[PDB]
Amino acid sequence: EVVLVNVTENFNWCKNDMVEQMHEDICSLWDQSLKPCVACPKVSFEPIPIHYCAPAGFAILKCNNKTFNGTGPCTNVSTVQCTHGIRPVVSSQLLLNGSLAEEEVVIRSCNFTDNAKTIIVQLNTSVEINCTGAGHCNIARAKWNNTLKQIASKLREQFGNNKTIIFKQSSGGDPEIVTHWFNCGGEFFYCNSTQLFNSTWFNSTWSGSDTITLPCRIKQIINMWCKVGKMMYAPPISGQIRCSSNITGLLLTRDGGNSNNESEIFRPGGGDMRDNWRSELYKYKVVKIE
Amino acid sequence: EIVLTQSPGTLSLSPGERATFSCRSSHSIRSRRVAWYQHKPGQAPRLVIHGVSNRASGISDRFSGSGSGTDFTLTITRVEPEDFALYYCQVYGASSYTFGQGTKLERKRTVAAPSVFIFPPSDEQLKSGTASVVCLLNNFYPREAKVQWKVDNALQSGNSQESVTEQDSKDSTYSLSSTLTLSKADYEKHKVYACEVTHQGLRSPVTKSFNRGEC
Amino acid sequence: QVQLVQSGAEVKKPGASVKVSCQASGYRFSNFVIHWVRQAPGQRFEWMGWINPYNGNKEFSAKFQDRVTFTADTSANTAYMELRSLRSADTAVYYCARVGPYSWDDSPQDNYYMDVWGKGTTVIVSSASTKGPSVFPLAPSSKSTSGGTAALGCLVKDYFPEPVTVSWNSGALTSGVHTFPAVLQSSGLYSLSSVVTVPSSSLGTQTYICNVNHKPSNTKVDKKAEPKSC
Ligand SMILES: *[C@@H]1O[C@H](CO)[C@@H](O)[C@H](O)[C@H]1NC(C)=O
Ligand SMILES: *[C@@H]1O[C@H](CO)[C@@H](O)[C@H](O)[C@H]1NC(C)=O
Ligand SMILES: *[C@@H]1O[C@H](CO)[C@@H](O)[C@H](O)[C@H]1NC(C)=O
Ligand SMILES: *[C@@H]1O[C@H](CO)[C@@H](O)[C@H](O)[C@H]1NC(C)=O
Ligand SMILES: *[C@@H]1O[C@H](CO)[C@@H](O)[C@H](O)[C@H]1NC(C)=O
Ligand SMILES: *[C@@H]1O[C@H](CO)[C@@H](O)[C@H](O)[C@H]1NC(C)=O
Ligand SMILES: *[C@@H]1O[C@H](CO)[C@@H](O)[C@H](O)[C@H]1NC(C)=O
Ligand SMILES: *[C@@H]1O[C@H](CO)[C@@H](O)[C@H](O)[C@H]1NC(C)=O
Ligand SMILES: *[C@@H]1O[C@H](CO)[C@@H](O)[C@H](O)[C@H]1NC(C)=O
Ligand SMILES: *[C@@H]1O[C@H](CO)[C@@H](O)[C@H](O)[C@H]1NC(C)=O
Ligand SMILES: *[C@@H]1O[C@H](CO)[C@@H](O)[C@H](O)[C@H]1NC(C)=O
Ligand SMILES: *[C@@H]1O[C@H](CO)[C@@H](O)[C@H](O)[C@H]1NC(C)=O
Ligand SMILES: *[C@@H]1O[C@H](CO)[C@@H](O)[C@H](O)[C@H]1NC(C)=O
Repeated sequence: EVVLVNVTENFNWCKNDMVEQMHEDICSLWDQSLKPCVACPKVSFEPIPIHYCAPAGFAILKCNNKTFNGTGPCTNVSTVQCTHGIRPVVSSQLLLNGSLAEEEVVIRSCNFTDNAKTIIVQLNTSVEINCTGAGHCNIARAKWNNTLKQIASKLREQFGNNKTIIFKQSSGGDPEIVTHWFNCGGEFFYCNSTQLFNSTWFNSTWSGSDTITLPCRIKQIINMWCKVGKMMYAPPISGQIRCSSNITGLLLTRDGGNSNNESEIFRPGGGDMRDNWRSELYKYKVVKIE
Repeated sequence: EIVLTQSPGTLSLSPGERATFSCRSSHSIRSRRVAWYQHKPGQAPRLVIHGVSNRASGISDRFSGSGSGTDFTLTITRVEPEDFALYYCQVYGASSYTFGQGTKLERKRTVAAPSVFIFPPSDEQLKSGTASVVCLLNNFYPREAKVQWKVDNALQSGNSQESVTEQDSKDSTYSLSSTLTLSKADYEKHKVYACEVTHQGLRSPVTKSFNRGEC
Repeated sequence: QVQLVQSGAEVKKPGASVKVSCQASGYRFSNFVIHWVRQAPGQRFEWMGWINPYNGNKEFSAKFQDRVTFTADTSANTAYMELRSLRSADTAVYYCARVGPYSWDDSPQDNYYMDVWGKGTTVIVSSASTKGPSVFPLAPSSKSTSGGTAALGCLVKDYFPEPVTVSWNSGALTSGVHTFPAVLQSSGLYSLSSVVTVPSSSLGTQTYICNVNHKPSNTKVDKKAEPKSC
């Protein structure tokens, strides 16, 4: 668990995708909660933070270089047996309660030129998102506005300084993809994120109200199928559950059909469900005991 | 499990006429998850209607879907030549996926009797020890026709097959072949080979025949 | 434009397995569920199951759950359907289709209709091996005459698998031609006929030749059709 330098090691979060070795059944990501419910559900479930522990004969190398795109060489390395817990366990579009970037807003991808790969954004200034039982999440418009301005600025830096950066709503065949879908404990929020992703930046005139209110549907997990990976839901007729997180980053995919050579279009969400996991796993690499 | 039954089996209309397709469900479809598809031969099926009444993208406003519970309808205000095709209803979602048997929208025209021709087995085929006799019904309407083989006045069974063309795009007629297949041995021991056809355009069954090894 | 491109036709022995691929373009492949549906000769469309490229989740028809595997490769924008323990009744056109777009106002799966279909891929299950056809004349006469016009043709018998093509006089004759869909004989082999109606007055001045091509067996045959020397 200790850390020392003077030994360089090569990393590549792409070739060594380590969520690719975290494929255990859904019924083991949840344990039955014994929380004295003393209105109540018969059985309740709690999520266990997502993490990876190195099996015997193997160790996990952790790159401690703060600003690190995930690939290339790494000087400051350390040895651990487990990666750091990821919470929340699902998060489709926004990334909450993650680690903030040092001084700079950082974006990364396995291949920026390949629109198939997810773009993972890491902010340096957290944006609060307060959600309630009444079925809505709130985000300060001024703070989100500045966030997009900083993100669009980095995206330009990656795709060319004279590119107009356009944010559009998700496109997909399920609410888990289309909405910002995340869990705060055993309560799952499906939030309409159209309002967060409906702007264009730096076209010809770019150099609403007080708060952005996202409508959200809330479901409570009450069971699941183990060999199928299917969750089972019920309305939270339990009452009003509150949840406040920090937006610390986000997932984007870039459009491949865009006929405008002067713009790039980005939509919220990744190309894979476990992309939220990947946003937190770029500094690790599994190796054999030396 | 949900069984969908469409009617009519075949809808025969001229361009400009209204079309009404019925889909009946054994179960009340509370979800309103009913779709209609158009399918033309050799082409990908195409979504026409979803959610009972939602016109799919690119679909002409001549199409509309309605109904509820057990009975669903696809209607075309005024049929156009490109509408001629098969139409299927389906239920979808929640583990319930099931299709109707389809309705054919074909083009109406005046009744046309088939021209019947019979073909003796070629003596080149006879050498290989087999004898196929071919009967041809050429350019008729409607598609409904009955073809029976009789050898020395005996009704043949389980030794013939038939095939029908798609509706001709120019005269809107059909053509049909029926092939009677016998062994050289069974062929020799008979002389009169007749093809007997019945059609709506004929006021009586029509026979085409030949005497074996003679002309 | 949204498009699904499917792999080519397949011929298989009973007991074998077949893998059909379905490649997407014009949209984000991983973001939409893909259905698999078949239609056998004379049968209704049958839903086999779906796969979700985004999370790997799948659903199966109870009829096929034991014999079918759905898979996806997001890096290749391709979904795959494999069906094992094949039987003659599995002979069908197999179609992939994308679900429609989901919207906030929808209930989950309101969009699980078949929004965009592939053109399908023919899978033939049969114990028959490749077999080139015999081509026999269908001779004109007074028995295939309709006053001014006569009928003649070619019987293309006992071939496997589909397809054969038939032309006449090397393409010089197209009007009046009817080439019938193949019939699957009980022997497991195919047969079709091609016929053409012509003026009876040209049966002595005009040569008629049907050109039969059967690629699967590399068979090419030109058969002259002639009024049976009578
Ligand atoms: C290397 O990792 C250590 C872990 O304690 C961290 O404190 C440090 O910032 C890294 N090295 C330096 C000197 O930046
Ligand atoms: C990521 O690391 C690679 C390997 O050194 C480097 O070549 C590349 O410039 C880095 N990407 C950026 C610009 O962060
Ligand atoms: C979010 O950030 C605020 C201040 O930046 C902090 O008080 C709060 O604890 C953060 N929430 C976390 C750590 O998820
Ligand atoms: C945070 O990062 C952004 C963009 O990388 C930059 O504009 C800003 O000055 C940084 N510092 C703050 C405000 O924390
Ligand atoms: C990045 O993607 C582009 C376009 O898809 C491709 O040409 C290039 O090879 C990729 N870079 C890699 C995989 O090194
Ligand atoms: C979210 O709640 C926090 C208290 O933790 C509060 O400081 C902040 O004003 C709220 N943010 C919004 C945008 O409502
Ligand atoms: C968001 O930023 C843009 C560009 O700075 C500006 O046009 C707009 O007024 C801002 N909206 C606010 C302040 O909510
Ligand atoms: C226009 O685009 C170029 C990239 O070729 C960029 O370097 C430049 O900053 C943009 N505008 C100006 C000031 O020329
Ligand atoms: C984020 O952290 C806060 C405080 O630790 C917690 O209340 C909240 O449940 C977390 N958010 C999610 C989505 O789990
Ligand atoms: C999308 O953004 C535009 C402003 O550019 C606004 O007029 C429109 O109503 C927005 N739609 C939303 C937020 O749903
Ligand atoms: C940027 O402004 C131009 C007009 O100068 C406008 O046509 C365009 O729609 C705006 N944004 C986009 C979507 O590029
Ligand atoms: C459009 O994009 C193409 C890249 O395929 C580029 O070569 C071309 O210069 C662009 N057109 C202009 C002039 O903006
Ligand atoms: C809800 O999302 C839909 C599409 O998914 C969008 O059209 C709508 O404007 C969003 N509504 C709000 C209030 O953001």
